[PDB]
Amino acid sequence: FRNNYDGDTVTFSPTGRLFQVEYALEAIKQGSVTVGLRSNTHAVLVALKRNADELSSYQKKIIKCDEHMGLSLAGLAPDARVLSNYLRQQCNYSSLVFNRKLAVERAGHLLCDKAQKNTQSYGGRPYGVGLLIIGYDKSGAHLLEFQPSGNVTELYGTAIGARSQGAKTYLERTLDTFIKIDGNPDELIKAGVEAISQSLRDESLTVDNLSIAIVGKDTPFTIYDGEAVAKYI
Amino acid sequence: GTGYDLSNSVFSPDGRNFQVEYAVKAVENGTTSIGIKCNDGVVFAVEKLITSKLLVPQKNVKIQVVDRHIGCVYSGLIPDGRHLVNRGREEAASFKKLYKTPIPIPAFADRLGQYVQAHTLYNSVRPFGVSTIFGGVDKNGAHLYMLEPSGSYWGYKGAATGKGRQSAKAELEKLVDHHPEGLSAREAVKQAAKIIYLAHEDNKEKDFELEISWCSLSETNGLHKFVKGDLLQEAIDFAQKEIN
Amino acid sequence: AGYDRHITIFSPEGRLYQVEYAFKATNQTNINSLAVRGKDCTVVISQKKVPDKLLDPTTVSYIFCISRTIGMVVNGPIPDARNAALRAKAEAAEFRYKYGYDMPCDVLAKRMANLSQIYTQRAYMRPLGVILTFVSVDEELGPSIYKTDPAGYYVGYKATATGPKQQEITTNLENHFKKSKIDHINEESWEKVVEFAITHMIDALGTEFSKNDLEVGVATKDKFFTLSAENIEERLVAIAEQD
Amino acid sequence: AVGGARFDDGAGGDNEVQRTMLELITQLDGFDPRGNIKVMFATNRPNTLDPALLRPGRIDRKVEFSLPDLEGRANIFRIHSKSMSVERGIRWELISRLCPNSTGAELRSVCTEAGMFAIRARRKVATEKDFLKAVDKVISGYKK
Amino acid sequence: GYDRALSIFSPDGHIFQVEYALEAVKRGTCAVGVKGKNCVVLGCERRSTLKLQDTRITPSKVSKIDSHVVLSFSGLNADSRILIEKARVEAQSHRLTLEDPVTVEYLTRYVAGVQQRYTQSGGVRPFGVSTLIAGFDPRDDEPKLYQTEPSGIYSSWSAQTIGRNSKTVREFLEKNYDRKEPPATVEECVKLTVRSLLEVVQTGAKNIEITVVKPDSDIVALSSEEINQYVTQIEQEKQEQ
Amino acid sequence: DINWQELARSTDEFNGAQLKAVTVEAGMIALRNGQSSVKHEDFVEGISEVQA
Amino acid sequence: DRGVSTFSPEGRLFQVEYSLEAIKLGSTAIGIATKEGVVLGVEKRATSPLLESDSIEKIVEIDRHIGCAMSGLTADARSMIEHARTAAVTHNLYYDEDINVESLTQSVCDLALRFGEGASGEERLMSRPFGVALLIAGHDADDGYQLFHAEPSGTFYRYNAKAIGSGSEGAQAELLNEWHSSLTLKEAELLVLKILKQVMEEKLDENNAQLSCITKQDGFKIYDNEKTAELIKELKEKEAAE
Repeated sequence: FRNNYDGDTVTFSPTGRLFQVEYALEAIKQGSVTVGLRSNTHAVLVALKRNADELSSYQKKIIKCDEHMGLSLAGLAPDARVLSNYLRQQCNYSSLVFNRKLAVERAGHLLCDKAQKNTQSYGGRPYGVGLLIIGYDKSGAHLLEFQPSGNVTELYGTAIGARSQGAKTYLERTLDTFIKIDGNPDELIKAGVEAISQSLRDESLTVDNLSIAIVGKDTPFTIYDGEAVAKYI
Repeated sequence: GTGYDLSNSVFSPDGRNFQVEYAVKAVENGTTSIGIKCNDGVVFAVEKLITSKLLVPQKNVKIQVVDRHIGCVYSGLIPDGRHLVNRGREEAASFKKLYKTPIPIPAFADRLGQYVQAHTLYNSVRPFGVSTIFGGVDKNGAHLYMLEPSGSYWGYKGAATGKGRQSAKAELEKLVDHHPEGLSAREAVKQAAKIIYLAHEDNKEKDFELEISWCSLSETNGLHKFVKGDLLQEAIDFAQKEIN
Repeated sequence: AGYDRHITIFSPEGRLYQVEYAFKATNQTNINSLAVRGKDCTVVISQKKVPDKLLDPTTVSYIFCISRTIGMVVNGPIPDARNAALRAKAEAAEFRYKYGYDMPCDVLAKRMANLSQIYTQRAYMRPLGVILTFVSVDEELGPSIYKTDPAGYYVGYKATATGPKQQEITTNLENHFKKSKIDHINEESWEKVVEFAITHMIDALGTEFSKNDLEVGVATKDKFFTLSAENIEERLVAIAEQD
Repeated sequence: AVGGARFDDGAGGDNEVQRTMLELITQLDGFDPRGNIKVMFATNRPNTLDPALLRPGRIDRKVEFSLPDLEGRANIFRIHSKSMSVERGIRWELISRLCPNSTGAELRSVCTEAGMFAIRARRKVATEKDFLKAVDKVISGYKK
Repeated sequence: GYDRALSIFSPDGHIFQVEYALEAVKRGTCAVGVKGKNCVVLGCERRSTLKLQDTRITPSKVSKIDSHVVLSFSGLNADSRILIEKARVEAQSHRLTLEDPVTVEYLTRYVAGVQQRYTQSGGVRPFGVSTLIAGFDPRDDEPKLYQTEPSGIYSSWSAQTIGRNSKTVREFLEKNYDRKEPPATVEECVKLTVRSLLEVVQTGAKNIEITVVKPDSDIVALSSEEINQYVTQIEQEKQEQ
Repeated sequence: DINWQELARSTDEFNGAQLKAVTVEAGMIALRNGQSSVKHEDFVEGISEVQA
Repeated sequence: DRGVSTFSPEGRLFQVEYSLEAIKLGSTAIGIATKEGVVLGVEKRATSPLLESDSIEKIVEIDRHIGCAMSGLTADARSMIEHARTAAVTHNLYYDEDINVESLTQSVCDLALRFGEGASGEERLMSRPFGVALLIAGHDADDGYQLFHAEPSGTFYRYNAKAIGSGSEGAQAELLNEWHSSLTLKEAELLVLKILKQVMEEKLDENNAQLSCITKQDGFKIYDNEKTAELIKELKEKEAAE
């Protein structure tokens, strides 16, 4: 049935739907929660670092592709690493080729159709990770979200993985607060800290579990973990 | 038998690709979006679905340009169209590279569909989930087409894709009969905004933003540009009054 | 196994159902059309069906001008239609480029004929569900009618029609030709040939046609071409004069 | 056993079976005080239920028997062992370490299988490998 | 062109093909190898399914990869030949490249990936052949005996057999060989071999085929009589009681 | 403590009784929270018992 | 059947999960990163007497500063190993210095997905994921010692201690119990060594298990049967006190 319609990313549902996408879409929420937001000044990432054991380390969900550009993930890390690396090239590439920073905008453009190729092309599969991407640029701080559907969006703020809604609702609730928190990463951050607390469910964010990043005007993409998250904890 | 549905390139006993038909499922599943061949030019209009506060308005812009004279809009997978958009954005410069001229819309057209038609030609080559309203002023006047994942487009004095088309289909067909004369892009601008809201009323349930663009041999001067600002607000207010 | 229908492989009968189903896609457009070699000319007429206002109806043709000399009518979906003409488009200049003189009509047919047989034999390749009839007035063969199938099968015609109602006009012309006993419509003005045709299209289709009803084209010496609605109208007028 | 939701009433004799199911459902619905009296249905399949069954106010909670685990086996073992004469220097923890999670009944194939190992090893108290071999043996010989 | 992955973790996390490869190996007529203290001896059964063969031009089971390196296997006689080649190729390469022929391991480890390739290689199946590898490294007298399998896995053996009823003869040898006391003499090793062969070969001389490598490319395959000597020799030791 | 919309958004697309599944859990979880009063947490724990 | 890259409804890869199956099959392999070093121990799991436990190696050096172990189908690693060995040298070859085991680790993890049949987005050629997951020990200047579980998932972590293979789970709890920051290598040795012998089917000897450490000084260092048998007996003494 679906095993008819789901099995192949090349194959629509009778409703014209790609369950693999929807499946990849599932691994999304399967992924750990992480949060992001932007002011016009700064764009902030807030991540939940999940570990395997305490013996293990804590999986990091945040990536730096660039000074003006770094991202966070939920779902399958391996995909993003490529993509990030792939992306890292681009800002590089641009600033290589053009000495031009990749537009966080133009960035989101890329992976989309890039992802789109994962979709329309039989024998393959979509990526298993949706992305939260903060970037600052000539157009300012930009938080963008990607979907393994290929679909990208700039948001003032957002979160993903598991139950991001709590933050999200609160963030969507919080909306004008942080976007107007300007030159104050901290409350931009602590908004997320509160945000992520909203979608915090199982436990509280910790030194190990909380991961944070910010890019901003004069804030390059900058990741905060541990003691860096400690004060915001 | 069955499974004819499953593989793209397959001719079902009826001689049909149900995937394409299933693609059309995703196609109509697209957000309602319209386009208008007006007098000098064409005009492109699409509802922008606002799903949340966190959405930064006006940023995510569905209509994409090819060259500067070719505006394009599609209902279906946004990645699909963009994928094909660049795919188009290629051919023009490509064409324009060889032919030194920016490509004629019709020239530019058939390119796409063939490419799209490829996406029919193999059971794996999943056609695109998009039908696409596109066109613009070219060497002779405007042109406006809307292309099916089938690889079917045609000349369309107006065109609409997405869910709310039928709300628009009349509305366009109206202005067809309201204005078999023709229409100023700006009135097409005005008319569309209504039509979209009307088209939106199929989708009316949720908040939305409205992307409208256009290619006016008059105003864009044979180029495609976006309906923007006041004339945009005008058409809105125009529409948002006429919606009442 | 039962995939034999899903794909091109010899059925237990050595049959190809996709082919047989491609045949379905042929009249799936439901356009009836004809090809008649006039005395001088070859003339092709077809149903121009304009279901919508929002259409630019002008844009609608399955009769395609292949070369200087050669045009073709398509019976089948416009994507597949738009394809083969393109495919055809190449060979001509190609042939001409290679061979210094334009491609003879059937050559294209035989050429294009080769094509599906490939896809016929090439499983992942699907054959195309269009029926194609190439016509020209050949420097060698003068008026010419070559129809090809989704199967790569093709032949020369004293004339032909094609469409859902093909048989009817087929009979009609077969009637008229067994009547007229000569391969071609004997008329010097293709106009008459057209007028003859539009008659016998109106005749066998039992169908009066407006000028927006008809896809009309004429293969003439060195030039294949078509008509505006007005020559069509001229015919509609002209044909209204014989009757 | 009584059947769940089924079209099998089309046979015409299964109606009684359903009628009994009907009876029960009809009966059980209203007049069972379910604050005190507990209504519980053991089954292999949770899905088979006559739709009347899982209805709220009839079956509210719906539970799976939690498969006896590394620990559960141990104690389920330990009890299985107590009928046997079994070594207590060894642990049913130790055995259940080796064993994957299996039904609280089969955990005797662990234990009661070594009443022979008790007398095979002639350890009146059957040793670790006695039951390890049982876990070996029964699962080895299992192959199903 | 043909990438189609024929080897897949099944739900259990397994490749049946891999698992079936062994079946052909099991199906493969038995082959044994054993190391004397100075030597390695390779017993192998001839598939006796037919005869009227010219046995000369009938291919022997054990095969020399290198003057000091020979191999025996179990499975498709086809799969071997390729493996045989590349190995033979390999050493010659190693020879030419390293100014030295292979160690037996290296060669073994070499051929290991080969099977291991087709394992994780799509479009192919792995070999139907597990092998036994006998040779004494250049400037090494030491007996070296390496079992391998289409899974791409291999090891060292005090002795080893493979093929149909390998366990039988193996179970035989597993006791019948002593780690601390290799049947140091070739014969006793060969005899212990022949013993282990009659376990499975079921009383045959032609059908038994022996191979023995001694140090420094010293290698011998015995005539059935030489075999039958031990065959007959063993028989008495039996019939004595 | 109850806030439906939070529940109602955190729960998703329940045919009613799954809310009641949440809810009866909540009541259950209310005593499992020791309360005779049945709260958002009871209901979020009505959410917490896996709502898929 | 079904594509291997086919996502589960969960958004998971069956094969991966099935790759995860063969993982547990492996000899239970255990390692502990001390600040003294990273202790490693594994199950030889000798399946036949004539098999000489010597030719069994589930523990391998990538480099002095980097060496690791395998539990799973030991075939897949070979490449990965040499592949791993490659980059280290390669890095060093380029960087005149040792690679971050992590970087190497991370690098080698990237091998994971490189199975595929004409996949969408890049050519990754293998029939299937890797039938083995790997304990990665290393010392790097930056991070001191480093311990990692390489996984066919391509995901990995830095384990204060880690057990993989058959009985690793309780061993992991054991490690979880046994592990503390202040562990001495020799503790962790006997710890694992016991925990092995503990979790080991076969009674631990030097031949049915294998030991190694990696040490900021000596780097990756495998333990002989002898010192193995020594620490083994040492357990038996220490294991039996109270």
